[PDB]
Amino acid sequence: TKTFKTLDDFLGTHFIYTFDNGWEYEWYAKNDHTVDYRIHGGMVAGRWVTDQKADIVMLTEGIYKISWTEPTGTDVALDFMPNEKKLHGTIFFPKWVEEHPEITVTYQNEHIDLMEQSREKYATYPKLVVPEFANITYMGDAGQNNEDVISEAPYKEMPNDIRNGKYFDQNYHRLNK
Amino acid sequence: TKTFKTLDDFLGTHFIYTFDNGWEYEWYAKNDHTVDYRIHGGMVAGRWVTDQKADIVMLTEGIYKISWTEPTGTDVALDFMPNEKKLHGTIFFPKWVEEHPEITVTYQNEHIDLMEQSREKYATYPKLVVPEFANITYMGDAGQNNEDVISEAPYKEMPNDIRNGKYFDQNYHRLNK
Repeated sequence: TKTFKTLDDFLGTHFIYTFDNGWEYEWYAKNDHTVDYRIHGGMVAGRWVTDQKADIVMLTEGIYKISWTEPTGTDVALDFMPNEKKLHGTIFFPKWVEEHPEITVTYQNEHIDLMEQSREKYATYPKLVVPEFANITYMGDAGQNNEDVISEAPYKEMPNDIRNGKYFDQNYHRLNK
Repeated sequence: TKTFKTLDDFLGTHFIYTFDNGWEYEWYAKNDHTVDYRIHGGMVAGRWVTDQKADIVMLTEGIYKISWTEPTGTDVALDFMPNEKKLHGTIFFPKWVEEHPEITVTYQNEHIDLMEQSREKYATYPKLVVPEFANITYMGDAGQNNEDVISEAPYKEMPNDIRNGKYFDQNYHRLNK
């Protein structure tokens, strides 16, 4: 297992992680300012997002912090500690996302206007704040700017397919896309 | 100087820090779920807050993450790296706080209703997201649950008074309060 020391070590890494409640999330550091993600379990299982702009920094050797805000109004602060196979995420959900999470369950890129309309129409407060650790179960070196990594909706056995080496080819690409 | 290793090492620490723009912020880990803070420069110079409830965790040895949301609607994710005298903060401001920051410039504890009224009345989007590093210029061991640490509005030379040993007595209390 490789040791993460620099920002470059972190960028291009594709993660799957599990929270204490069993929910499985998936996230990819596509480049130094862009993230893709995909949700496999829980409140927003089925949601996936590409080309989300984010602030990505190294806090200190091997520790990385990512900050972004969403078309839905959700704020996210993620901290990766990959050398310890640990993540800490804080999600600040607007009230409406807690009330109607299914609205956000889609390929967001095709429904940006709907997210923006919803965040103005429905309630923002009180926010649901979710600060939780997760255990990282998969770390793949996808390289940077790999558009295949998160390129379709999640399906039931997808995380297993990824971990078992059945999803990506030798170059971290999809044979059929 | 002391090395921070545990959550207990961190709790009770009183910090002053400076951003690249020269703005000076002050923050106190009062206990494992409560923070006080005070703003000396910039946008909201003059703002101070006590008894803000927050999530406080140790990410890994000597690295601490604090998450909270405010009566104004602002979301905050702070990461302290005290062994390196470094901090990284992400503040997610609602649009209205960017537009009318002076509304938040007060002792917030006496004006909670006003903050809540404002966050519903004015615009939330687009958010102003401010992710930046700061240099820590002061770390004091105040102990936990010390109500003297942040107990008045900021004044011009206050950070200097604190750093110069002119503000607190030998027990980290105010002689006159």
